[PDB]
Amino acid sequence: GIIIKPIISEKMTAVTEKMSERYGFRVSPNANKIEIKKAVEAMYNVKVEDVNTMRYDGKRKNRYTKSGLIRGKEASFKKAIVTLKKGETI
Amino acid sequence: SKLHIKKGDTVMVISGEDKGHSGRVLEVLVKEQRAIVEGLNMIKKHAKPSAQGGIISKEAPIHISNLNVVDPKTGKATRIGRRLNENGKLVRYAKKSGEEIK
Amino acid sequence: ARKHNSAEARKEALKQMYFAKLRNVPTSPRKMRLVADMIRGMEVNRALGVLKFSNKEASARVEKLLRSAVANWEEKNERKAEEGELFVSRICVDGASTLKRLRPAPQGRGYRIRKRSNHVTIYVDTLN
Amino acid sequence: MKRTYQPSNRKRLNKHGFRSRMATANGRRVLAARRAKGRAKLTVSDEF
Amino acid sequence: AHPKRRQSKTRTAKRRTHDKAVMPTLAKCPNCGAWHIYHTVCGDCGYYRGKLAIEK
RNA sequence: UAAGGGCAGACGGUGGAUGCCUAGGCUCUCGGAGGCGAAGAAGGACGUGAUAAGCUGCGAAAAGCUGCGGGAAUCGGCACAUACGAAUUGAUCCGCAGAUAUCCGAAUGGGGCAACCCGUCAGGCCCCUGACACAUGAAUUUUCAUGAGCGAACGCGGGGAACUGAAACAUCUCAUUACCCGUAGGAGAAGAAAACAAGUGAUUCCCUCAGUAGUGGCGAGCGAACGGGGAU
RNA sequence: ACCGUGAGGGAAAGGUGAAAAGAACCUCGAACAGAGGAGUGCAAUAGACCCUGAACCCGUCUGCCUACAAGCGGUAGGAGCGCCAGGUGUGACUGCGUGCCUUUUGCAUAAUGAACCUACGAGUUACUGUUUGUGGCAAGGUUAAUUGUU
RNA sequence: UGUAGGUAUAAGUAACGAUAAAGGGGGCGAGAACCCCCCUCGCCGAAAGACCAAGGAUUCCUGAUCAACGCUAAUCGGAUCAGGGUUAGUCGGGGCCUAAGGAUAAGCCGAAUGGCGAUCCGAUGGAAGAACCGGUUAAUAUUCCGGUACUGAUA
RNA sequence: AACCGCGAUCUCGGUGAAAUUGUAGUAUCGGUGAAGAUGCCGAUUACCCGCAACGGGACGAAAAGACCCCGUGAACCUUU
Ligand SMILES: [K+]
Ligand SMILES: [K+]
Ligand SMILES: [K+]
Ligand SMILES: [K+]
Ligand SMILES: [K+]
Ligand SMILES: [K+]
Ligand SMILES: [K+]
Ligand SMILES: [K+]
Ligand SMILES: [K+]
Ligand SMILES: [K+]
Ligand SMILES: [K+]
Ligand SMILES: [Mg+2]
Ligand SMILES: [Mg+2]
Ligand SMILES: [Mg+2]
Ligand SMILES: [Mg+2]
Ligand SMILES: [Mg+2]
Ligand SMILES: [Mg+2]
Ligand SMILES: [Mg+2]
Ligand SMILES: [Mg+2]
Ligand SMILES: [Mg+2]
Ligand SMILES: [Mg+2]
Ligand SMILES: [Mg+2]
Ligand SMILES: [Mg+2]
Ligand SMILES: [Mg+2]
Ligand SMILES: [Mg+2]
Ligand SMILES: [Mg+2]
Ligand SMILES: [Mg+2]
Ligand SMILES: [Mg+2]
Ligand SMILES: [Mg+2]
Ligand SMILES: [Mg+2]
Ligand SMILES: [Mg+2]
Ligand SMILES: [Mg+2]
Ligand SMILES: [Mg+2]
Ligand SMILES: [Mg+2]
Ligand SMILES: [Mg+2]
Ligand SMILES: [Mg+2]
Ligand SMILES: [Mg+2]
Ligand SMILES: [Mg+2]
Ligand SMILES: [Mg+2]
Ligand SMILES: [Mg+2]
Ligand SMILES: [Mg+2]
Ligand SMILES: [Mg+2]
Ligand SMILES: [Mg+2]
Ligand SMILES: [Mg+2]
Ligand SMILES: [Mg+2]
Ligand SMILES: [Mg+2]
Ligand SMILES: [Mg+2]
Ligand SMILES: [Mg+2]
Ligand SMILES: [Mg+2]
Ligand SMILES: [Mg+2]
Ligand code: NA
Ligand code: NA
Ligand code: NA
Ligand SMILES: [Zn+2]
Repeated sequence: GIIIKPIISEKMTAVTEKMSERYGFRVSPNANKIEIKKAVEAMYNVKVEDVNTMRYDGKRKNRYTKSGLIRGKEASFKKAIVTLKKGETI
Repeated sequence: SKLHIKKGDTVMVISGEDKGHSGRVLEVLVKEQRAIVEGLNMIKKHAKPSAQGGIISKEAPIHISNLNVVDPKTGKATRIGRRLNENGKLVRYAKKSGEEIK
Repeated sequence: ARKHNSAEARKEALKQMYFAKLRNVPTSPRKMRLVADMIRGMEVNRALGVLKFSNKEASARVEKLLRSAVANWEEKNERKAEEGELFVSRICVDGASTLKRLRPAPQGRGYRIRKRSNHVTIYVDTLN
Repeated sequence: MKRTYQPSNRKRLNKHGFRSRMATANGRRVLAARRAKGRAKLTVSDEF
Repeated sequence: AHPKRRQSKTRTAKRRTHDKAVMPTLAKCPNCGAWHIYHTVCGDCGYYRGKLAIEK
């Protein structure tokens, strides 16, 4: 299960209202395009055309305790914009 | 360590502002060794409007060493022990009358 | 019972004092004391005009404090103050906690900067 | 005025990195001493 | 260039004798009935010397 | 006249002293145990929660999975939380035994700027994947066991200062110390007379002998053994 | 944490309350910025930096003094005024008076040293000698290591 | 010229960091010399404009906030909190090759730890197969969309 | 030497350090004195409190004098 969660955002909504065969997933950072493609085919029973990926490092954050301050980090992830064949949706 | 009271028991307050009052155990806080007795130790909590607010009257926990199991013979708030009367299974019995507590 | 009795006596004494307080104002106490010394002893409406048109910055906060003190007088007397009836009978400025910062100086030296705070207390009473 | 520290990541890792410390016996001595003191950072390879 | 001694509280207060905040020059509005700075437009009503100057 | 100032008292401000308190230290006693690691260590990286994880725990089976024994009403770790669930058909919790256990690291398929890059051969899927194997040295006969690395003190061995003292300093002292390096075990080393002595009878340790015999720019200093009493 | 290229160096920081019952609501204000109430509580001058709450340092009020006066700031006299029944605050005016430590033949010294307060800070212990105060035995005195019973 | 913490004095004093410069009208707001829009003025213009790399590491965009930070105030910010944002067969890098140098093989040297020693590693150099015109976001574009192509494997 | 312009300077609003510091109600002259006195003696002068301006004194501040001597102190350099 390399797919973590779908991307619900204004940019994804705009690109899906434009193209309607495009869907954005957030996946594990070490999964390459071929396995992302096979995984979405397994999880949704669709034929996939092309995959675009970009790596995000975690945001640095400031955890606040009673006394002072601690420096922490969010987890890294990989974005996967997925183009289905013309005719199918998710 | 297993406790001398449990939820669903009727206890009597042997010390405090509510000394000499009996009630039913609602919840037990094992970590801090306190229990909520129904109708006893009322507090007025100020709550801001959230999911109208107001002044809610509620029950505050009592330390369990201030509570004793009520004897089911005279209601005298006895001490309890444990024995194997019920087919060898450990059960709680009152020391003032020898009757088991069910 | 001793602390309860002392607290009851203090609470009963508080009912006949008409005052307001401003605490932890981030501003020099020595500069606030100039305005306090200016308005000490004045009739309240004249003092309000003086604070409204003064050329010192601290007068803006002192004006709100004096308005609050007048409101406290009105609440504790259960009426409204007539014109020219109240005056500023007591006012003091105290030093509060200080924030400490560092400012760089030439040749690598560093100097401390003190950002001071103050408290103000205002009493009002009738011109007796 | 040019100051003493002129950063270069390749030079930093070549001079003070984990593999360069592990290469010699005295570098392993340094690593053992830092581990015994209990340092959260062991080499310059730790920082990011 | 350098103080030979620290100043006493008395010496400091004696110097600060002449530090004071200036009282504003306030006139009363005979008609409007409020405070404003003398020789200045009364900002509550906008009048100056009996004539409207700033129209609200 | 007090613009201001001085002294005292009362009441405040600031600041955090003092008093009281605490399982956080310090020093020991008794009994165990004295290692972990190629079946992959110590120490790390990256993940893992209903809600971001800072610690804790765990490892793609990821605040966790299985069995046996104990036990009986709450439980779902902590940094002042709600939700939602589990649980008398016996949860959670405790003892013993198991399963899983990513990447780096002696790191061992080849490299490398630790936590990454690139491969070969046998299979299985299907350009890409998951699961095997693929280092080197020593006994050994290519089958086999063993080793490498880390780590408190104590042991043995190989090298080995100087400041200092001698009121300077070179013999001497500091000292076969500090430090560097190699290598064991639960202890190690030593040990059964080609011995001491002027009769005793292998080693080791304690009390004496004794600051004695000696030694020494006979200076500063250093300093036994025999014998006797014990532990064994 | 911070500092250093690195080896390495290396802090500060505990306490509401029995129980969060951790202050619904009202008033002033743009706002809790803050406060005054109400309420909880034995206690809120226990209100989140919260037990107690000292000094240096900073204010307000009350009493007395002070604008013809000149040196370590006190000390010994001594009117008047002012408070609570012989005590207490202040003090017109008078006499005397060159801080302290250290170092020196000798320091007001223009020799040294300190901004102030609170806290911290410097003849200790072991062994072996020797002298002495007090003791036990006494021509004798005393055990060391160690061993038994508890 | 002792140490830690706190608080004074000098003192509301020095200073607020290039003498390129500002004026007015509207907006929002409790509050405006400084924030937003417009007009006028001034400064740079082989730069004080536009790009690549090193280095930095979310500072980028949006909504809330003005406690602390900003040498003034602030409704503003490279500030606090939350959300969002970086898309490649053709761009750059790496996968390939070697230089200085480094680690080693066979061997050599040496109380120990170790020191030398030709294949491997190692760019700052060599080889790299391969387009584009137009649109498009608050924030990416030779990377997304539409047209025109090219290049390498494989059946 | 005179005049001129801007920046600093001066006044007001906002922010706000430092060196220094035994306590000070800290005058002048002569004398005295560890031998050059705000502080001692005798006289003289002087109503209380600021601001601008200048540098004679406070043997002004800073840095436990580098010159000189001393220590059976140290380092480095030379040599029959
Ligand atoms: K694409
Ligand atoms: K990419
Ligand atoms: K009890
Ligand atoms: K042996
Ligand atoms: K209390
Ligand atoms: K207490
Ligand atoms: K106090
Ligand atoms: K006197
Ligand atoms: K001197
Ligand atoms: K000094
Ligand atoms: K905004
Ligand atoms: Mg941020
Ligand atoms: Mg301020
Ligand atoms: Mg103003
Ligand atoms: Mg600098
Ligand atoms: Mg002045
Ligand atoms: Mg006080
Ligand atoms: Mg598995
Ligand atoms: Mg069971
Ligand atoms: Mg290797
Ligand atoms: Mg010597
Ligand atoms: Mg505000
Ligand atoms: Mg109190
Ligand atoms: Mg307190
Ligand atoms: Mg006269
Ligand atoms: Mg007079
Ligand atoms: Mg002399
Ligand atoms: Mg003298
Ligand atoms: Mg001296
Ligand atoms: Mg001094
Ligand atoms: Mg002196
Ligand atoms: Mg001191
Ligand atoms: Mg000094
Ligand atoms: Mg001055
Ligand atoms: Mg400057
Ligand atoms: Mg200036
Ligand atoms: Mg970069
Ligand atoms: Mg921005
Ligand atoms: Mg500001
Ligand atoms: Mg921002
Ligand atoms: Mg090569
Ligand atoms: Mg290159
Ligand atoms: Mg951009
Ligand atoms: Mg000036
Ligand atoms: Mg000013
Ligand atoms: Mg003289
Ligand atoms: Mg003189
Ligand atoms: Mg003097
Ligand atoms: Mg001088
Ligand atoms: Mg000297
Ligand atoms: Na006065
Ligand atoms: Na490998
Ligand atoms: Na000058
Ligand atoms: Zn009018």
